[PDB]
Amino acid sequence: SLQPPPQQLIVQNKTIDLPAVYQLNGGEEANPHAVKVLKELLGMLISIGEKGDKSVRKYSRQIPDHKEGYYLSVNEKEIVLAGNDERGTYYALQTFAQLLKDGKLPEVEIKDYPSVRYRGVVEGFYGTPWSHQARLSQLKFYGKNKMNTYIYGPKDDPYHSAPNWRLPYPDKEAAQLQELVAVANENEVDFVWAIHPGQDIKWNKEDRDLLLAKFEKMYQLGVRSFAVFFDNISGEGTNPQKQAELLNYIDEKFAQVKPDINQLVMCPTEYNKSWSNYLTTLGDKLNPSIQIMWTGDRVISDITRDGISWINERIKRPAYIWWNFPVSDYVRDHLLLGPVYGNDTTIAKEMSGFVTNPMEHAESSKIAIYSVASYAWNPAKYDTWQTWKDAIRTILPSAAEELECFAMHNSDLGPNGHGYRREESMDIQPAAERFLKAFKEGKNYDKADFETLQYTFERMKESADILLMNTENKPLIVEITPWVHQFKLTAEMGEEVLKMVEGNESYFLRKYNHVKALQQQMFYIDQTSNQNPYQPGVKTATRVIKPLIDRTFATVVKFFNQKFNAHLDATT
Ligand SMILES: [Ca+2]
Repeated sequence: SLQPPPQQLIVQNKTIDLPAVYQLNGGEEANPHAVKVLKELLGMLISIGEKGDKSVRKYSRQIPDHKEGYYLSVNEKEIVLAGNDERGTYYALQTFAQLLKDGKLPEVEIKDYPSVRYRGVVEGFYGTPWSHQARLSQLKFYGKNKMNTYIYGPKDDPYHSAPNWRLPYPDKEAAQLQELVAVANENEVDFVWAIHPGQDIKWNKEDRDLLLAKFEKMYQLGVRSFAVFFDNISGEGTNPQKQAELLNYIDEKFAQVKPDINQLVMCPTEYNKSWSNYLTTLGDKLNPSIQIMWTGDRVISDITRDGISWINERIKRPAYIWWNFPVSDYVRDHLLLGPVYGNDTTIAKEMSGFVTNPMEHAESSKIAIYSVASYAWNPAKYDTWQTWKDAIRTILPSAAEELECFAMHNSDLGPNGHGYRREESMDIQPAAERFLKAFKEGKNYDKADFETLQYTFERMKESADILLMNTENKPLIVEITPWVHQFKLTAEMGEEVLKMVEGNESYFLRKYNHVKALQQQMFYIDQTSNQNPYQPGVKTATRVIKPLIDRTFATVVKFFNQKFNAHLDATT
């Protein structure tokens, strides 16, 4: 099982023992980073290098003729880790490290190349920006998962947006960005520095030269990939040709002069189909090498063939997709740990790049980031649920099943203004529906469904109490602790309701008081944890579990009220 799935893979159904002694060749001309990654994993011959080096002269024919492609041959004879370019060798080494298990290697032959040219993440979400260490871990994760594009565009940074983009970075923040670029180059990831100079910027001669000066400064810091954002810029510079001429100018002056500029991206004022003459002029009057960002048919929507062919006509170039998942700046009381799906699996040629907008929690976003890194590399072989489970195991192997059980019930976004929903709590939904139908009409409940609900609530309690004390991935646990508390409380309330449907009178009253106390606990967590201006509080399992619990509670409470002339408060 390899991730992301390679294009062509041949397995010989036989294993090869570890070479205790080896004679590696080509280390002086291959990628030094891949050389270090290889030596950290360490007679038998091992050849490694980019196409054209003497070490891989024998295997230049088998190299895929695509950027970031590689050829990896492990057999009884020797080992070949050849790459189409310097980044392809690093990706080959990542796949090779995936192949190694307990010092044994399968006899395989792999030819690989990315399906989408640019793949990665953009840190454009509203809310608390990531820490420096979190960004370093994210860069290393991207490098391990064959992602190449990280767009540094945090909304709460004054030096890349209005009005301080003209200012140089302070020496300390400049050193921080320098170490970011250093780690990115160490793991072969394009640090795309974003800038958004809008705010009603009527064009002139000063501001453009200040843009060029800031670009030269960031180049002095080591940045080699840049992007200009007009994302709903309220500027009167929503004029199409003004933006087109500005981007053409910065390409004509800064890109052609500088030797190793990699990416040049721009985001139009209209980045979705619902917010629309503008994109046509943009695509006609822009340089061919510059990319144009896009988010889909809506502000937060999936990518369909009719949703991409409709735009690729206007911009006259392959789109640079910007998916808004699992970003939760519009519903941050919920967790979005559901699987990545909905995008068509056969539109790789219709887009230049695919970048995801993640949550304010990085380790929690790693699930969808892993899924996108697999899908953006090979949409034809993108297994949705298997990749989701593989991401869960990769992030927390010690508690893979527990994190799986938790994420299964934290997927839906709940009601919101964008109308974006996610499927959640599916495997138990038929049991919940059958049980609520059996008790809503006063009939007899199915026993198998009762045992299933017991098992689910017990497993929720177990998974919550296991996740609370995990230390293998501490940042993740620190991110999801309040939601795990609410999850455990929901499991306990459901367990007590399941004991309430099997009644004497005093036992029922005790369980009723217990359920009320648990609702108070939930309100306390809602009013204390995750306090933000827009969507404060903590919510979990709101798709199936919470409605089922509330409805069963109300049903049994009304039955008791009409059976004993009581007037219990069934409000939740
Ligand atoms: Ca070389």
